Amino acid sequence: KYDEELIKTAGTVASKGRGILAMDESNATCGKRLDSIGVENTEENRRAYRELLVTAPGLGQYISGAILFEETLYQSTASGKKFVDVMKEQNIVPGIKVDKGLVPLSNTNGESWCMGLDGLDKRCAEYYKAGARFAKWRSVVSIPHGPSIIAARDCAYGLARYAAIAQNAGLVPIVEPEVLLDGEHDIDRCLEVQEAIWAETFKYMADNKVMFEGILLKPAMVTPGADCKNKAGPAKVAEYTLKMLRRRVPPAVPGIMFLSGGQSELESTLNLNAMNQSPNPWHVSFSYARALQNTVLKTWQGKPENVQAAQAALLKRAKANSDAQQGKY
Amino acid sequence: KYDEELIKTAGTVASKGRGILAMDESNATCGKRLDSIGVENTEENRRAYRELLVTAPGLGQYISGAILFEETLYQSTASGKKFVDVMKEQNIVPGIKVDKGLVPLSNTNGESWCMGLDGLDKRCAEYYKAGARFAKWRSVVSIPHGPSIIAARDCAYGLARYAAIAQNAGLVPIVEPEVLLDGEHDIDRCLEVQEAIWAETFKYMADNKVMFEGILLKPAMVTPGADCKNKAGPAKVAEYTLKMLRRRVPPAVPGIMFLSGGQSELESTLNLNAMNQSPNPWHVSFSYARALQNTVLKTWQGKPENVQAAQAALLKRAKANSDAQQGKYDAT
Amino acid sequence: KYDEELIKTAGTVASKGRGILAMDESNATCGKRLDSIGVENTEENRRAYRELLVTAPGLGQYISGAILFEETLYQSTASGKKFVDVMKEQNIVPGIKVDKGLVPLSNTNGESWCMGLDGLDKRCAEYYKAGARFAKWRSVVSIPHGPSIIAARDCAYGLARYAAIAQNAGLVPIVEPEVLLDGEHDIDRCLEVQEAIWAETFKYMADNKVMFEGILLKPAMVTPGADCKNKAGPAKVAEYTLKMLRRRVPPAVPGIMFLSGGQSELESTLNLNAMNQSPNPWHVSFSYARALQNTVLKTWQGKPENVQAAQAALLKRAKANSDAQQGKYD
Amino acid sequence: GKYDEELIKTAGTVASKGRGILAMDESNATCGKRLDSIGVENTEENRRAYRELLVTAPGLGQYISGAILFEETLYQSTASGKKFVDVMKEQNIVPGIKVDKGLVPLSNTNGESWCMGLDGLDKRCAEYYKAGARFAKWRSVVSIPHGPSIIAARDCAYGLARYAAIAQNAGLVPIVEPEVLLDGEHDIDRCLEVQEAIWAETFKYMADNKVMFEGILLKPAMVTPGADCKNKAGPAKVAEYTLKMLRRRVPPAVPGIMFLSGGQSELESTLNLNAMNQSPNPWHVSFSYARALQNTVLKTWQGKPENVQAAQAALLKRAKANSDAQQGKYDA
Ligand SMILES: [Cl-]
Repeated sequence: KYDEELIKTAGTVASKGRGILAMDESNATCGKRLDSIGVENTEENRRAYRELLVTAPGLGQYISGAILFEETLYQSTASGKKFVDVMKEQNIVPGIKVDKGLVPLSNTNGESWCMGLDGLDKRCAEYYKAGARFAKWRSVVSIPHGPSIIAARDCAYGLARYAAIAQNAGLVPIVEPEVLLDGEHDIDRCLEVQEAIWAETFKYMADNKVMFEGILLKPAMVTPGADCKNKAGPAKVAEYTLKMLRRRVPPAVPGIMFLSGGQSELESTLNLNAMNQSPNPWHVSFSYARALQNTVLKTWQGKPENVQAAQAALLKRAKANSDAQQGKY
Repeated sequence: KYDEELIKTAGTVASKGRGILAMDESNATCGKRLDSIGVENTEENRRAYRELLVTAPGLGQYISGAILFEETLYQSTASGKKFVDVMKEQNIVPGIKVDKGLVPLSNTNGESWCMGLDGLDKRCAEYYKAGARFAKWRSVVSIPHGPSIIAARDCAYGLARYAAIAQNAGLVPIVEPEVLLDGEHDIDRCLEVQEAIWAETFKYMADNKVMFEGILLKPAMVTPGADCKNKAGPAKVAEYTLKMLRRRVPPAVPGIMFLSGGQSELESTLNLNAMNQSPNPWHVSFSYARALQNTVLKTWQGKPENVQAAQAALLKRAKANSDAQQGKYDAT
Repeated sequence: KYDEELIKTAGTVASKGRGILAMDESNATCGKRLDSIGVENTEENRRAYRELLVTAPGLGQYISGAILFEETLYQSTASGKKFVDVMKEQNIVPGIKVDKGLVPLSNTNGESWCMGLDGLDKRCAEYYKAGARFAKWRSVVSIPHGPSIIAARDCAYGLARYAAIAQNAGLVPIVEPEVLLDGEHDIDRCLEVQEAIWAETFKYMADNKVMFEGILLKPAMVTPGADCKNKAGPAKVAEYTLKMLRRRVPPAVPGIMFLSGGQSELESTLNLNAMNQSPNPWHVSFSYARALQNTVLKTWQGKPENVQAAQAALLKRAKANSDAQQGKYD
Repeated sequence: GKYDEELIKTAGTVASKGRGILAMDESNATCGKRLDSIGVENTEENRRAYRELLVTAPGLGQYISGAILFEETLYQSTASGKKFVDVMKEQNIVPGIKVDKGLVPLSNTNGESWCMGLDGLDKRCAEYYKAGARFAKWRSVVSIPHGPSIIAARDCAYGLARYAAIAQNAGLVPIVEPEVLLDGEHDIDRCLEVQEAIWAETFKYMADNKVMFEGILLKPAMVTPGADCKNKAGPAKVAEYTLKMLRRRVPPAVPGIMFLSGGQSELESTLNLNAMNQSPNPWHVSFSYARALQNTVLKTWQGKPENVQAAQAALLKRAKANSDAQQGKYDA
């Protein structure tokens, strides 16, 4: 039923030279991010900071969509313009986070699972009425923990169950099984684990009859572990990540937007840039949170007189990644 | 952390000549029961009924556990002593339904899945503090619908997830993948579907490292469909059901407490009785709702003068199924 | 060790404007072919007929590989030089059928499974010594039987086992889970069963660490059932087939060479040509047996005087399908 | 024609109280090594004479219910001319046959094996049935030092379950042997975990394949520490761990469980089995030994015809000891 709509949303978000701005922090997380610049965590300050982001001048050139938190999806500018309505003209599609976060998985050794399927069909339905057109759900696997068979299983199984519920409510599911950076593992181990979790996630989605034309992928890049002494330059990170994707994603999938996951901003930019010297079977873009935002918070410093310079910092980094999306950096 | 208590609780519930009184009706559903006897669905009427059940004078000889609704777990008698404190003085284990019900499963043709995992760890911890010691979670499969691959998968997967979450919270999980009566299927088709869903549920439970010595099962018996041509008496249903169990339940599982699911009060007792003519590798007993308490509602009729006769009817139907648990049922 | 050469071979076989000629008939099956044109099934008439195919003068222009039977891989021309050397001179890669055929699967109601894993590692190692560079293994699923869970499972499980064995022996595996035409099923049901069996096959192949850059696919096209009323033009088989391939095959797979399987010598060309109107993420071509061989059989009639006209009949229908690989066919 | 009733009868005959299986299915190469150990030439006649010695031991049938034969021995006769199958029929011993084709490196694993044999297995078992065989054997393995890997464990479970359905359809009761190897330093807990997983997997695939559990036999390794583990395990602990594993994974429909020795002394093999039979079990827990029954026979025979009766006495002494251990009455 939503088939035409889902394919349309996915194509808009998977546009050339455009990526996603992730802004779906919890009220508490946005609070910890606001006190880094000494700003009190009120609903007005969160609303003001979110308005600052969505009204940045030329965002729509480099940002095709924005992942909002539930509170922000209903908020408006001080002018009175609904936030989703401001995004619509910069041709930025409104998305929202729908998972309920990570919880200890029983009978593992410190591994996590992502909850949120209870009531998810109703919640996604209301988010669709409110203007949201794609969803986001993040689950993780830990190489230092294996991952175990059952932890990798629930990450992939939960995602495929979520992808079907999201599409049936009119929301393009973003499928994020994040292979975490934790550990000393080399790039070959992360390639192995990425190939396994994607093969497993895609198998369950096929089982659930998810329409691949109407989904987007948010993977981590194939990189060595955070504590691995053997590092990897942008050329290697590009070669290892592209072969992984070519081995696991069918061409029916329109877009693939990487997470930063603890890289630089420049590393996140060079690595993406090194992947777009050639054509790709799908749109290989970006979907960053801190990588696009940390420049803005410390430039803004809560002072309304620094708003324009902060919104300018947002565009400098959003354009730098759009330059990378086309290899023009 | 709770391993030995789970084993101790499972052995008290799956004890000789005892079974479970399923009392976990919704506020809405318990209202339907009360309307069937012309009693208005108020909180005091529901509380009065639940007090009538758990305060029946001799229930501890035949009932080993009672599945409570979340509201009932915290209620007390009119005299002011707690239900769970009533049950323990009769060596009845308080249990709690912890699932959040059935919901259409996306991209199937009318099939449902059972939700409730979100926050389940915290709810079971609170139910444990309140004195509950076992839990219940009901998922279903429909033979008219197949069931489909992904529907049976989620029935087994969700139950195995729930079983691990409950054991880590200290609640013995009752595992209920009910194969529904609906359809025209014969008893061979029901046995085939039962064997598949139990093989899938036990594989996932093994994967999740569930401790089989601390679980209880609540299957449907192996019967022909509700709308099936040929029918099966107590001896054939006992034969088909025991075959299913012998082929799929490992001996470490201490107890198997069946649901009635749409048979008469008498049929439920006779089927259970026919399964206990010879010893079994596990305790084969009952977990009955509409069977055990149907006669209590009609004897009560909401009238305080009928309280004692309604409790006597409960003990009589409880004593029948306890006799059936030992293959000693005398229907005279 | 064979990683680099497997990638080269898969690219050579997946060249553009080229497909594979399947000539892997058993001695008994090929004898059935010669009896239909009144020819006696001896080893020399089989060798003579296979020489007629391998020695067609232009062949190596529309044909990149040829699937051989185990006997033909070792026999030479009348001159005395090995058939495998003719193929290399024509830039055609020698292939080899490596399965041991279909057998009833236990506890199914009439479903089959494909034998061959026993000794396969040693069998492929010697075929590589004999100059073969790719392999073929055909398993089936039957919509009229479901297919059942365990029947589809073994089809995908065996193919993924074989693919890993063939690669470690140096042969590019051709992966052929054939969804049979049998039954009255429509195109949507064939679409559903095709998507399932390929999801299962690729999952197992991923578990087995099969290198997707060095494999080839031989699927059945997405069509209604042989006994189904609603037909399908080249336009809609093309869009049903390509959407299923795009929903299941990862871009790393170099080539997809289809089987004709009882369509028509005409229809096989129209369908393939319709799938090459636009660029594809992989080389979508043809792997045909009778659609290239049958008019060769009936023109040769076993008489040596018609060798030239029968070899010409081979090339004429080869180019018809090669032009279909380019979307440029009359 | 359907063998369901004969399969059940065979399985119950082979899994009979006080009896176990003599495994004597060594290949010509392997039995040659055995004959060399006592310094005897590996001729076809010496293999036939050693096999005659074992099968013809007087009264062996009181302790041995079945004998796994190699393909060659299944068709051989005594020197006087009586077929070995007829000797075993007079001895009340069921003939069985090894049907797998040995271990082979599994592709893309780091040094792991799989067991081949499915090709032609249906015809082979059909011919073995006509020759008198009534049960079959298939040995697959998993390495703990290698994990085992997911695909190595999968093929072991998957091939066994496929072989079990083929065998039953041909009239042979399948002995299901996924051996967890002794290799490594792993402790008994790691063995337990790997045993539990491979049996959960093997039983799932078999349930999928509609294998009839009433007509199969199991041949597991015991649950013991690895060969190089520094923490050991006496008979009581081996029994506790092994029976827990079986209770948690083997459905009661399975009639018999016949352990391999796989690297234990004769005495510890007997004491381990004896410790598992101090109380009743839901299935017959017995033995399926090769070297633990044969090594003293070869060492006593020495190839010399004058030592035949002393070698047969040696076989009977060991078979009786394990038959006693099966009843728990070895020490007493
Ligand atoms: Cl260890």
